[PDB]
Amino acid sequence: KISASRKLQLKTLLLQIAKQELEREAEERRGEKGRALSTRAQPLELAGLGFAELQDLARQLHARVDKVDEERYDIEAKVTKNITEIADLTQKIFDLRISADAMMQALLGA
Amino acid sequence: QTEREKKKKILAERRKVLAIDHLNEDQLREKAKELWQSIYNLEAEKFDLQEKFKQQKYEINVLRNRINDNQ
Amino acid sequence: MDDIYKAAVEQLTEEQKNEFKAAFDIFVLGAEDGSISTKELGKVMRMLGQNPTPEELQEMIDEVDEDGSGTVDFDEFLVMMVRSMKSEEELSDLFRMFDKNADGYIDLEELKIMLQATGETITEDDIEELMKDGDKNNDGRIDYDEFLEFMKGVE
Ligand SMILES: [Ca+2]
Ligand SMILES: [Ca+2]
Ligand SMILES: [Ca+2]
Repeated sequence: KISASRKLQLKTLLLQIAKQELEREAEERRGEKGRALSTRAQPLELAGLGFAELQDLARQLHARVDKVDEERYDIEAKVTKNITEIADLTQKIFDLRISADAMMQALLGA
Repeated sequence: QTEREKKKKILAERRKVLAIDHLNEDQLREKAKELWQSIYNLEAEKFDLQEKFKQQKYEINVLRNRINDNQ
Repeated sequence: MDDIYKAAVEQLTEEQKNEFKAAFDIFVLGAEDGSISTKELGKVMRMLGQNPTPEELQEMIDEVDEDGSGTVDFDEFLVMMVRSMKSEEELSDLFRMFDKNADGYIDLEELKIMLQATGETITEDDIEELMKDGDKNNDGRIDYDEFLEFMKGVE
């Protein structure tokens, strides 16, 4: 129906917005990250706290570092079993499947 | 509690008294900022791992399709 | 792939179709029917480096010989000249961008949303045949494998 020169004209424009919606999704995640880290890692309110509540906050932070660190390890391990099986699927699906200038300069030259 | 729970509860309290209990209000303000930046860094690395997990399932699901469709 | 070459010839400025016509008529000096046999092609091959067998020379011809003459004329010569001049990791990420509903396939209306967000005035026949060229098994959708072979040759 339409020229073959058109069908490549439209593909070049698909991989141009699918490359624009790919990096717009990026800085829609950096904003999402900063927002989500202001809820989880709330900035500290250290002015006014006496020694008691200073030393109580420092202790509750000492116990949260160890809690957050394995909340991360348990998602760090899920993506480690997903990498291993991504390579399992990506493989088991593979087990089922002249020169221009060198020639124009020979016959011509300039 | 019992004793291996007692041992765990006691040693973890001993971990705080070793790093926090010899500090004054200024020396321990700095400790709180230091401990918070560690949390910001591990929560960021978790968020980055959380988003990769949402993506690996899509990749796994499409690989699940291609094996399902190519036999 | 194929129709990326055919599309390349239709975009050749007449500046380039004067270059190739000039060179092509140099190719076919001594040839009686004015076309490129293996006699003509082996000349230019020894002119630059190598010397293939008179069947390696008949494999470059039959690769673009679409009229069944065993020779190359000028219109076929242009296809020969564009052949002589992205990846799966790039395409997999862009595949996910067509697949808005995230089901693993690219159905019709997901193409149209993409097509209707491209800036061009998308006609129905455009939608009708980009779906026809991309989807080869005819299940009304472009899966992963079909999408790779559908962007083959698109920068
Ligand atoms: Ca021919
Ligand atoms: Ca879809
Ligand atoms: Ca299909």
